Amino acid sequence: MRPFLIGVSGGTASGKSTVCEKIMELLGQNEVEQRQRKVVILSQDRFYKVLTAEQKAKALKGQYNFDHPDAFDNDLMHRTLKNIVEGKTVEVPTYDFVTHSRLPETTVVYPADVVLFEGILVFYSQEIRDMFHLRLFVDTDSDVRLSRRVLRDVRDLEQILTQYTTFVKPAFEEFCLPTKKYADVIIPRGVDNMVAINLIVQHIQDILNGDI
Amino acid sequence: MRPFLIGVSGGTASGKSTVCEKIMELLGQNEVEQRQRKVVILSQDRFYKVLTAEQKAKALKGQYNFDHPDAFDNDLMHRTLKNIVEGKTVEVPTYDFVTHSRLPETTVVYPADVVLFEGILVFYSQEIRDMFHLRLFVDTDSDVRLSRRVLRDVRDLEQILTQYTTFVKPAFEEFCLPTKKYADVIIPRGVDNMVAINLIVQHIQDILNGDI
Amino acid sequence: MRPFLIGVSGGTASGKSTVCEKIMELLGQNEVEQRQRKVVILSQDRFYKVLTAEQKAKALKGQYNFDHPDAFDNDLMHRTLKNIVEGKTVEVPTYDFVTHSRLPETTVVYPADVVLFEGILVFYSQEIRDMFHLRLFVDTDSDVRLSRRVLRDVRDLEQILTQYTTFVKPAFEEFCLPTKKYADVIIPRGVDNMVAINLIVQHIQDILNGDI
Amino acid sequence: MRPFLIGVSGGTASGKSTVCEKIMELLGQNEVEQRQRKVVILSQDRFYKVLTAEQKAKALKGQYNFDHPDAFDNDLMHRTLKNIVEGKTVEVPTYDFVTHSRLPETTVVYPADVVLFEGILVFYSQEIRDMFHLRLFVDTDSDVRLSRRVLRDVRDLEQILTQYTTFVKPAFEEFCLPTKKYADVIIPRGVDNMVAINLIVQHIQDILNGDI
Repeated sequence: MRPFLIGVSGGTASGKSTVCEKIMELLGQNEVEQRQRKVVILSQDRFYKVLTAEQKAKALKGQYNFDHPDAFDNDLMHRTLKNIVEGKTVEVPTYDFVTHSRLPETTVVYPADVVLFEGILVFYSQEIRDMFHLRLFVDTDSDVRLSRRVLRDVRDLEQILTQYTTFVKPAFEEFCLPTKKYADVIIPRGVDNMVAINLIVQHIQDILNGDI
Repeated sequence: MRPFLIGVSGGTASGKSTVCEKIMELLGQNEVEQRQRKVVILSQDRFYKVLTAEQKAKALKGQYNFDHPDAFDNDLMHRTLKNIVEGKTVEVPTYDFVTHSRLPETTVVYPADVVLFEGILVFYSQEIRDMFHLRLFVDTDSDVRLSRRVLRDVRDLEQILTQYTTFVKPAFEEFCLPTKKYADVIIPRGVDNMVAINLIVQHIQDILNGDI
Repeated sequence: MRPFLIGVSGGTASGKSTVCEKIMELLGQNEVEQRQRKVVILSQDRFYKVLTAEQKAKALKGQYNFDHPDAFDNDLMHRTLKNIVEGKTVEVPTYDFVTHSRLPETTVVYPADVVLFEGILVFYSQEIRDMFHLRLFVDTDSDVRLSRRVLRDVRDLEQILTQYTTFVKPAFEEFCLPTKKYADVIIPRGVDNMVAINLIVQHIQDILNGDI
Repeated sequence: MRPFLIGVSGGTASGKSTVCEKIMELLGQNEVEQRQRKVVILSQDRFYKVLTAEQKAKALKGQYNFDHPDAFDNDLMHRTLKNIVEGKTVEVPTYDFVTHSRLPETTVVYPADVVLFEGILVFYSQEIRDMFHLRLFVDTDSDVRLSRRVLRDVRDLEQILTQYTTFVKPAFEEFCLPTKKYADVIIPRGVDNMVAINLIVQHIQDILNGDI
């Protein structure tokens, strides 16, 4: 099928996104302007909702759940994917993590042969789930993920930790972890796993070469 | 590298062996006489030791641990593999599960392009472990495995259960499960996972076609 | 508070019920006619619903889920407990596992000082959950539970296994296991754990002696 | 038996130590000079070895494993306990976490009726293990523990995380977690679990009152 949709899920900082980046790099695709690419990465976090005045006020005081499925603009996500699958050019938002808002300009995604769709909840809903030709889950222990997440989020410590305890952990466990059962292939660790990456890279090259 | 060695581990009745059989079937290799095959399956259980008179007497009374690494003739296993890797013809034993002994005649394995080596402990020792180009682990919950194992072993129930409680479970947990960390790719469920099988089958076909 | 309600949960064959029986035995209460008892055991499985003609027909063909919360007459359970708590005499059904029906005669439970309420789902609903002064969870691995369950259920093997795979396992994981988080005290293994039993038995004796 | 030895284990920041402190507080024992106490807390971390010049140099550069059983002066620990059990006054070291050394002055522990012995590895060796009348394990998820540990250790972030990834996590999993199987009673969460604490506090009061 064209485009071939590969779903990649896992907890935040599992390596789901490092793996996709690594795949693009090894394919040489990251050295090519967006419009000329045959392989594309799509993150679920581009589809976070624009917050209302008061959801925003909850977010500053660390009391808004970004790991609940309702945190995502699912309708937009689904229609975007449904257009990618139909082989069309789509416009895609950019999300500002600091200003919990969606940026003025959109990103243009031209038809690809392969789409890497990554995110914490890309297997949650059956509509999206059934769109994948291959479903990957990057399985990394929570304590390891929290250390990467913590390191990445220092760029306040206490509120990072409080928010993870109250919201991220419970929601990962209720919504994200149960979706592991849909994975075709489980990739442990993340970008460390070069043999796993190469297996997927080789599969993608067969698709691009037309060896299937 | 030639032969390409794929290690497949997991608990007993995980699907590690159903997956290998499925791979051979889809490749068409199971419809070919042993000597003409390019892809071969090798089970670790061909390398169980011949029991002494009294280890045998323990086995009838269900008191012998077949899931401990010492249950395996490791020296023979290692030399056999070391010869397969060197591209040589090897002789391989057949083990009789009922008579806890090794059968009169050996099986001849001719040089293959791909070797699927499956077993509960094929990642336990570093010598063997480092020989694999690809390491797979078929991850299936213990309760599910025990039901398949139980069904397969009825062909006495109470002693099956007692032996699993005393010996199989503890040894799986101490020796086999910790080796999951060496897996490149984790395959959940078993033969149900057609997408996983096909991914590996495609990789093997690239090797046989010389697309790598 | 009088009666003191102790909830004991865990998977089927975890030991939740062996532990309660052991507690009664050590207290000497099992050598006393029902009406004279100060400590009583109440099983959730007395509260299974009477099946309709066609739910019954599903049950014979092994296609009815006895591990779903809807399998239980929750209203009856809740009112019964709400009366026990109010210090009243209650009538309680007996369930026939073979004929998937409720027996002609009820059992009379007279006011107790302590009630041991055991079952797979006694922490599922908040109404019941909040009634417990002490919440125990007997945590035993699924493979171990399945072996006891299998042994107990032979008194057909293949259908036991099929039903456990299709219905018991999924429902234990979705409904029962998540309720572990409500446990005050986790008791590993079951009746093997004499130190745990004795701790609870001593606590119960303090209540009966009026040392609290 | 007098003294009654209660072992409390769990990962670092599990709550094993908050629970003991809470027990002392509720008993009123923390408002009593050391020498007059009937209940005492003993931490395994008082028994860390004095480092050699070069183990110390490894520690500053974050390359020394404080979670390995060899990190502990086991001989001293064992003899100290063996004297406590024999109802004798013992001297006990104080460890300086910053200067990875043992402080000039020792602490005097007078005979107690109850000893709470807490630490990551107090169930590791059978000699010590068999000395406990009651074995508790405070079970708290690694990600939760790491957040408390991280917060407590800021008083450098990157090296805390690197050291936890390289040394703490692997050693917790290899040495500490497997000892959970020896626990009589598992206490989830930590100090949040007031019902669990009170159960143990009541048991201790029965011992002190001579109700057993």
